[PDB]
Amino acid sequence: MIVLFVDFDYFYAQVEEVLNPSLKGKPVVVCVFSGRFEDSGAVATANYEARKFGVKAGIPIVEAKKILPNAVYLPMRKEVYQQVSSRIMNLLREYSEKIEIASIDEAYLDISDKVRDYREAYNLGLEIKNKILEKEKITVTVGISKNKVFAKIAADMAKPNGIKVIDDEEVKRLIRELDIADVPGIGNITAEKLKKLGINKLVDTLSIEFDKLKGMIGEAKAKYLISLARDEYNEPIRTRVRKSIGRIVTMKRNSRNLEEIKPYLFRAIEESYYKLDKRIPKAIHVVAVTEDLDIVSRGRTFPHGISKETAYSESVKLLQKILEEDERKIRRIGVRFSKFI
DNA sequence: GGGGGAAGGATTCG
DNA sequence: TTTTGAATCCTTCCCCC
Ligand SMILES: [Ca+2]
Ligand SMILES: [Mg+2]
Ligand SMILES: [Mg+2]
Ligand SMILES: [Mg+2]
Ligand SMILES: [Mg+2]
Repeated sequence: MIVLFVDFDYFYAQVEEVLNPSLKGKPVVVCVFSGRFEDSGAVATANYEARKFGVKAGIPIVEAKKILPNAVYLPMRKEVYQQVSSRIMNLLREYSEKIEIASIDEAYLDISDKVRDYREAYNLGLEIKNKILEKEKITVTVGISKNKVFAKIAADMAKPNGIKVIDDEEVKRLIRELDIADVPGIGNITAEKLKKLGINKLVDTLSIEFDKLKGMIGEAKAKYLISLARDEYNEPIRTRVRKSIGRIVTMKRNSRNLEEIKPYLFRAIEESYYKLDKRIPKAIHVVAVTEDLDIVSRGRTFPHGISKETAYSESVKLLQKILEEDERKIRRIGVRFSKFI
């Protein structure tokens, strides 16, 4: 199996440079203004110029500005990015029927029927980079290898505007030298729990008792790692189907007065139904984020698809259930639909 | 014992 | 003034064979 991976570079920012070239070279930060107060909200992503000086995904727009008072600040235009993306993705489908769109900016291509070796792949990666650079003027990073994981790993080692290949040999190496927290799907909480066991590389998972690992990071993640450690990882590139759609919004002011929260819940639903677009959900969850930033949600499954009228009524019940079962005030309120027919 | 599914906190990645 | 927001992942609880 041969996997070619495409990761668009600093995507939201880049699309913004493409829409306004007079931005190339300058620091650009794509934000998500929450609305509570002047510049309240986080940073979605910034081009590399802005990353150098410490501005990056996650930090507050408030901090961001103290550091780069002149960097160009722009509101996240998700819609636009999503359309530009789809176009890019299509260009990809012209290189393999087996395509796994993973995110608005990542895609996996099983090209084990279009090349015979990594060289022929490399040349394909180059072809793909340039074809995307012409058509959409967007630079990307390619990662090629034996399975979706390492190909991604490859691409991280190269971005931006790069292209790398990890041969079955470098895999044996990485399995031995690569920091485990750098392995896809392994976040901070699991990275930590792994260092707390002395496990720092993929290999290390092989020298530990299984029921021990499983008890610390769960059965699924336990198996997932062991399988990589053994280079026994092969997972088909499959069409990924979104399994749930939702929306959650930050209220102007914390509260727990049912009638004050409703309007938001309802807008959250409307925006969610628009997004559902012909998909009929059989499950609804109302999600609340309390003042201390904790998350509390209550859902319910129906033996039939849910109409917008039903969502409205059921969501209020679930919201009440929340207020009853928790005393904290709500900061952000939202809804989530799933289990489509 | 375990199928199978419903719920809700947990974790990941932005 | 904090820390936006979207979606799956994991785990437990529960009914019934
Ligand atoms: Ca990217
Ligand atoms: Mg991404
Ligand atoms: Mg990590
Ligand atoms: Mg909690
Ligand atoms: Mg529970």
